[PDB]
Amino acid sequence: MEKEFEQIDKSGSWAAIYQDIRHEASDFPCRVAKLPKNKNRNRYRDVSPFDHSRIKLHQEDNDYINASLIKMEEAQRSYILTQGPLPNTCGHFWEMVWEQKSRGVVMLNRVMEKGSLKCAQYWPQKEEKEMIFEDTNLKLTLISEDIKSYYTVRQLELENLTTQETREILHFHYTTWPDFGVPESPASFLNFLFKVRESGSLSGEHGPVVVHCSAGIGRSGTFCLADTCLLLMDKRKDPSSVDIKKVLLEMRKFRMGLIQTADQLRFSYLAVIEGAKFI
Ligand SMILES: [Cl-]
Ligand SMILES: [Cl-]
Ligand SMILES: [Cl-]
Ligand SMILES: [Cl-]
Repeated sequence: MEKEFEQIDKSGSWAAIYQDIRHEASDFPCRVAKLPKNKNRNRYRDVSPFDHSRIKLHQEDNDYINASLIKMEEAQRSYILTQGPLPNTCGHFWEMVWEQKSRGVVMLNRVMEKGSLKCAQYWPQKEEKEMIFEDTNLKLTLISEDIKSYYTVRQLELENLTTQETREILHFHYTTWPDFGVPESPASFLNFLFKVRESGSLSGEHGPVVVHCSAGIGRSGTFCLADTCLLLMDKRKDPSSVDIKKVLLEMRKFRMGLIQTADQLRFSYLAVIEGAKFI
């Protein structure tokens, strides 16, 4: 892989490899996402979950949320990739976390970037100002947060107000992705991924981790792609048999558009190459 990377870099053919992925990517129907009644549940009209892999909400109301289950069979990991919640879908977002039994939420954007809103403020910033989602009957309380220079980990308490059951949700927030482009070095991003892993949030004991950025396909795709490739490299007898392009095309059977630019593709390669050396 590190030779294929150096050759793609020497040849300058990241854009070509990336356009090949786009051309080969699966196309499945997104009928439900495009229903008129779901217009205000989609942050971007061009980014929709496929019907076959969308997450369905369970309460007696519209079951639609812009979220997809990515189930990587060989790597034996699942992820939920979703858009940054909208002001009217934060209750649905936490309903999904509850119903899918997720332990961790991975956020790869700041709520505002370059002075534009990428995502609703869907968790409480102050302990004493908890959030109640009256539509889905959930309460969300900030218990503590561990703010580091490049990411923050928050301990949130999510309470189902119907049953009074509570769960601890870990919010892993990568706060330093650049305004433009991708990180120059994958070190921070890998350290962040390894902290999510260390938490147990990605274990099969829990529901799938919920990963989002603004549309839930670009930075989020890099996170899940890197994580899955690194899993495959540990499992296979020949770890250089792991073909990142093939893994990405497999992930794109579950959600469209994962990895949004040739720079993100190169970054994913770089993260996998560097992450494998660490492990
Ligand atoms: Cl933020
Ligand atoms: Cl792991
Ligand atoms: Cl492969
Ligand atoms: Cl695309």
